[PDB]
Amino acid sequence: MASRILLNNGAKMPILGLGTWKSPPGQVTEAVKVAIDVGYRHIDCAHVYQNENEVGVAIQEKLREQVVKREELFIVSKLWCTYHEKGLVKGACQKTLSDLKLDYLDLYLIHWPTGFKPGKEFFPLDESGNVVPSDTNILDTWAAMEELVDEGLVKAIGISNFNHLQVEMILNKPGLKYKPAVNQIECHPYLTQEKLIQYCQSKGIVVTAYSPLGSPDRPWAKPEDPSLLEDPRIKAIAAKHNKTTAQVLIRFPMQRNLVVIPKSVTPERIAENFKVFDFELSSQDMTTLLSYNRNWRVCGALSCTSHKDYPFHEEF
Ligand SMILES: NC(=O)c1ccc[n+]([C@@H]2O[C@H](COP(=O)([O-])OP(=O)(O)OC[C@H]3O[C@@H](n4cnc5c(N)ncnc54)[C@H](OP(=O)(O)O)[C@@H]3O)[C@@H](O)[C@H]2O)c1
Ligand SMILES: O=C(O)COc1cc(F)ccc1C(=O)NCc1cccc([N+](=O)[O-])c1
Repeated sequence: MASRILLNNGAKMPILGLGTWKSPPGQVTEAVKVAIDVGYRHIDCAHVYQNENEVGVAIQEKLREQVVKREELFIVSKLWCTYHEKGLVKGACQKTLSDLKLDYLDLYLIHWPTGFKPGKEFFPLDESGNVVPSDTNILDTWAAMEELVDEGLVKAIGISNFNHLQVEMILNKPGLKYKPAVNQIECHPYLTQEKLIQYCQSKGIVVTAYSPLGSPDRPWAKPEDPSLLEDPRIKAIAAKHNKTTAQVLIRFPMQRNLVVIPKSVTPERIAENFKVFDFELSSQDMTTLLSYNRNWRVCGALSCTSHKDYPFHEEF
């Protein structure tokens, strides 16, 4: 299968990237170095993950070693919720660029549609635990993102965790200058996202699937929770193909024309997870995996469920 997908900005994006949320700062430099050594050319980052400096050490070392040229890498980061303000977006992007050791990002995403009060705290709370919103709307934040393209800081801009009405708001923005290139959303066999994926793809927006293994290391996991990697039905499909369960879970979104960003800090798994370009799931396999949908969403925040732009009240 082709390794890159053409974006609506004219650039090509590798369909497999390395995730970095929860990758400890003392392990992520080696993880990214290993990833680049074994073929990864796309790294998914974010300021809120608090490890961009260490990711950047790895990127810079592989560039210095001439393992890879900058033009061959596709580095993604995301604008955190406390920076949705016109006057804060550029500095937030610049801090990410500084930490990553880069002079541009290939893609910069609005991390969540919800803006929060600026300040040191990533989740500013009122005394009852509700997040404190910003009044800056998604359209003004989008205009600020467009300026980053025009200033050369980023090659492409996009969105993440936007529901279809929020995507539509951007697409209908008066004076829209650059369409979102990507919507990065949670997607795996227990949350298959058909409706939102078809909407985005019909608009030429590429979808990136996050938490493709179900984020079993998410901090709020419970022992009784569903487990994709341990689902016997998925293990059976993997065994039939002589592949691991993780490899099936990564190949699945690829065959839906999605980009996918599995996270690992384990060198053997980083290498294994990349070995997904030499087998094909049948259309029966694909439809069978889709059938496991249970609308089981692992990534959200209770503190945000009354924010006016909370994305998950809408069906999709
Ligand atoms: N835009 C957003 O709002 C958003 C939200 C969530 C995630 N994301 C992005 O998407 C990335 C991936 O999602 P995620 O981190 O939530 O979870 P994930 O990639 O679904 O799962 C990561 C977990 O799977 C384990 N794992 C990886 N490969 C494995 C294999 N071959 N066999 C067994 N276990 C394996 C990892 O263990 P080890 O690391 O210990 O090997 C880790 O515990 C994130 O890191 C982040 O970059 C974005
Ligand atoms: O947001 C991600 O990429 C993954 O999850 C997190 C990563 C972090 F480093 C810190 C926090 C989260 C997290 O709680 N993310 C969830 C989240 C964030 C913002 C808004 C909402 N919302 O429902 O509107 C949900």
